[PDB]
Amino acid sequence: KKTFTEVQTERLEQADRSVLIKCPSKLNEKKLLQYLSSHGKIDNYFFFENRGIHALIEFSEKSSVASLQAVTGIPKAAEHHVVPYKSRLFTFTLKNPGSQAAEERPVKISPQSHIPVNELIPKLCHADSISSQMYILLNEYQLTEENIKLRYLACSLVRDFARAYFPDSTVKPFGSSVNTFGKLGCDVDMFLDFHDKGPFEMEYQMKRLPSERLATQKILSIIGDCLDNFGPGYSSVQKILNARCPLVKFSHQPTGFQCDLSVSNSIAIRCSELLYIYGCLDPRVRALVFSLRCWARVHGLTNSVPGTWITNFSLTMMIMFFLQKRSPPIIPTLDQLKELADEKDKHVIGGYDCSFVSDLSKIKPTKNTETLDELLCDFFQYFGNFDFRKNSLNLRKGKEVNKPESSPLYIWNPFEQDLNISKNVNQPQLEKFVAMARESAWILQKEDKTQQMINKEPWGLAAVLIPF
Amino acid sequence: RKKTFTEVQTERLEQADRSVLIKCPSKLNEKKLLQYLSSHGKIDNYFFFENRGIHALIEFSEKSSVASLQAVTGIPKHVVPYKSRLFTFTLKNPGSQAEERPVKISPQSHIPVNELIPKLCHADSISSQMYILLNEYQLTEENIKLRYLACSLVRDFARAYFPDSTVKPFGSSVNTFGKLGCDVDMFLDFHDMKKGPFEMEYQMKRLPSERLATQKILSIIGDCLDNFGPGYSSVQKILNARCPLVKFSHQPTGFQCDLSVSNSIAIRCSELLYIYGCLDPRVRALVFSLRCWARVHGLTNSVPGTWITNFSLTMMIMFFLQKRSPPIIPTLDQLKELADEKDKHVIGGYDCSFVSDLSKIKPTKNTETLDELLCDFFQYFGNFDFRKNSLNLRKGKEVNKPESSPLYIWNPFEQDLNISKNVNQPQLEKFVAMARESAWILQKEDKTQQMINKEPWGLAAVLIPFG
Ligand SMILES: Nc1ccn([C@@H]2O[C@H](COP(=O)(O)OP(=O)(O)OP(=O)(O)O)[C@@H](O)[C@H]2O)c(=O)n1
Ligand SMILES: Nc1ccn([C@@H]2O[C@H](COP(=O)(O)OP(=O)(O)OP(=O)(O)O)[C@@H](O)[C@H]2O)c(=O)n1
Ligand SMILES: [Mg+2]
Ligand SMILES: [Mg+2]
Repeated sequence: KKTFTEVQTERLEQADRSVLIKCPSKLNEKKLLQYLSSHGKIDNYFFFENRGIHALIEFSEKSSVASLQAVTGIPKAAEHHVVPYKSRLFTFTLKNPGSQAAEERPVKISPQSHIPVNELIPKLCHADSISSQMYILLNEYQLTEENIKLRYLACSLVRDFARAYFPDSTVKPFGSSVNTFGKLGCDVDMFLDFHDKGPFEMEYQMKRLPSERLATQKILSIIGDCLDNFGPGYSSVQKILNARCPLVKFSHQPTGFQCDLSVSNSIAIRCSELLYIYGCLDPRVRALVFSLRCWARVHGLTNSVPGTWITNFSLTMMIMFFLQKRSPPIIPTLDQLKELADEKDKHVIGGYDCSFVSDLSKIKPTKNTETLDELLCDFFQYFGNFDFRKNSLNLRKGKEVNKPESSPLYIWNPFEQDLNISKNVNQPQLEKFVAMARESAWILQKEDKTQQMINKEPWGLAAVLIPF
Repeated sequence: RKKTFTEVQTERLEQADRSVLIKCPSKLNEKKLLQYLSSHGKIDNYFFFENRGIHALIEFSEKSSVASLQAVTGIPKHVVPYKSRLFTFTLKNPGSQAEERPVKISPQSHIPVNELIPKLCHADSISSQMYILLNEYQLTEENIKLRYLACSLVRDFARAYFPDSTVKPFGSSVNTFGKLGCDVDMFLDFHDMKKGPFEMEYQMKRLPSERLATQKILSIIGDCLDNFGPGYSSVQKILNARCPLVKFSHQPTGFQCDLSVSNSIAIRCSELLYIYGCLDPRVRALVFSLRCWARVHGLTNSVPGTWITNFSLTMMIMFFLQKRSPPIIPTLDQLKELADEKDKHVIGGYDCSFVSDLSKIKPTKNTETLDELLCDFFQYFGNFDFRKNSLNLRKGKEVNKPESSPLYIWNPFEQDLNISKNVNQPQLEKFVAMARESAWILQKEDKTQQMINKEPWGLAAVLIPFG
């Protein structure tokens, strides 16, 4: 019965006691771990390729990090010419390169990126059914245990800067990184949450802060500067402080992730939890999202830069809606969750009741037995013939409703009164989605699967994951 | 039996290390406060001073007493929750007390010049006058403790990002020539069987120079002082100067400060000047009075420019004292010869070695009174040939000028560096004029008759403007 909030805490606690070691060219796995173990017990570890062999070490005790740091030196080779900020990024070399005294064995490399689309298409064609195809993609794309540990670590490193002056700060991931829908190679979205008996009243002297937004801008501005200059391995630091939600984008060389740092927004975190739930409730949920996400990227309906396009988040929200409207529903409405919540799970933010259940056992498993074969096609059919001018998507009620605005695509932000999450989406783009969906359905409906396999040509999911 | 500069520094820092600052209540009971505080630990020293309210410095005998006190201190229930050694004490029930006896206030600034002039006139001889000024101006024990503390706080603050930092004062603050109200010059310095088969080290960015890193470290610390650190204002990032710098005002101790990254050449100066000042009271006496003289006659200025700097002026005075018969202080080379391998320091190519122990130096036989030395100083430099000669403190001799600057003073720890390169002809000439006027007055003045008149005499006669 592991709640999102539970899982997050354990993950953070583990990344908290983890480090990164750039390995020697000729690496002896055993001698390394044997050595390191001297500083403390090791719960987990793995190796990955990134401009050389790096290795993530997760000690059982946080004290092991101090222990290891205690015997780590500053590069005297390059001595006064560096910024002497110490963190958990280490570089190991052999004292005596000519004292190599055991058999060189290779090391297992955990992959941190997924295969390209073109490499995937063949594998999909050799599958049996569509269900299989979708589940292949899912597996080939989803985040690995190692990848996750690596994401949480990246957050943990960024935190360490914040604590300098807000000891109680936390850097926590949200979005795809933690909501079960993360594909390999995605960005790590980080939220900085910073504040959280004599005859005398004795008090610390402490410098006052400005307004929420103005302080936010300054804290991020300074952290940004530190990432850049105390580093190491932070590049393309981009201070985008003036947006609706102040932001620092940056590229982290050691973990390979590009990242987005912003100050805690508890509305966005509740989304990520809600999506965490849905994803956990049924594998069909995840399967669909991943495939339809890929579909969208393939047909240029989505884009890595913001704009008039649909965002994966909105698209994900549309999919959740779709799954709410099954007979019977595959996932419950948000209100159905709110009803099952106890006082423990009561959260009310910015006026609006963002309450819903945390324990998954409280929810009744779905009776629905639809295969993905159907759900994939039905999705295209459903939205292909959806009346976007007359209707909007409400995930609280799980019903089509009247539009409180005159935007082309309106999706009810579930944790705000009166907010369109697809407000950015224009008519031209929406129309292309509908076209692409209607083409996609038509193909799936009127295609000869058995005969396409025989011809070696694409079919099912593959037929809609190639451009038209 | 005296102690090395390096010794004294360490003991001072160690004491400031276990000290805090308490903003006191309006109605303050000295006894109840100390009685209370003593519960957390034994108290070696303490004092009170006025600065936008009554503040108090408490030096515990144990560093553990600071933790003890912090353990019962709350956050003001907004703010940047950086916890340090700045506390604010108030009464639970203000209006049920009555309690306030007065308190003794250690003064952190010296009296103005105009208040000093009378006191100087009522003295007996010039020696006395110079020693009065010295005392009225020099740093008090309390003031010093307060300076070291200021450094200690910045260290703790720096340690937030660089756990292995030290912040150490240099310059007038520690070289024995500090007058009250002067800036605290801080140097940020970084300093810290093998079991395995690996050489393990940190991943850190390679920057082209030491200078470029220095600029970034200070830039970021500066920003933090400004936005996070308590009681830091007027932060001025002056990163591009010869020695990158952050100036800032520390409200609690009242000091304006100057943060820079450790420069070991500047520290050796401070030690050298520490030595000279310690060797003889005449040394200090002279410097303080002539420093004041210069300020009075606008030969020096608080902003940089074509003026002479107190440092250069101090260097000229040291030179003057080297050229006595017999010398009052030894040359720098005379010190270098008395240094052991223990005191060998060689930085940036140049041998900056000299003795640390003062007993190794033979006490000066010279017995000249200040009466003479003050006048002689004006005479000496009044008739000095600045166009043909330069001041070398290593040799203690006038030498040919390696450049064609008007006033050339050999930087003792560098190669071909003029410390008074900034000084132009017009300004130099005004110094010489002022010196020659100053000497003439002292030489041809009727001391006894000026006292009878009530008008100024001796040091006072040269510490009033010539309008
Ligand atoms: N209009 C929006 C957009 C985003 N968010 C929140 O901010 C997060 C960050 O956005 P994004 O990174 O696009 O979400 P991901 O699901 O991480 O998308 P992707 O798979 O493309 O990384 C979202 O997850 C969501 O919780 C929101 O509340 N309202
Ligand atoms: N041309 C110069 C100027 C300054 N310094 C060094 O910078 C240090 C600090 O400079 P400053 O604070 O100006 O010296 P103080 O004697 O502290 O000046 P003041 O009496 O005005 O406080 C000095 O110890 C000196 O070694 C130097 O080496 N060469
Ligand atoms: Mg993202
Ligand atoms: Mg100074």
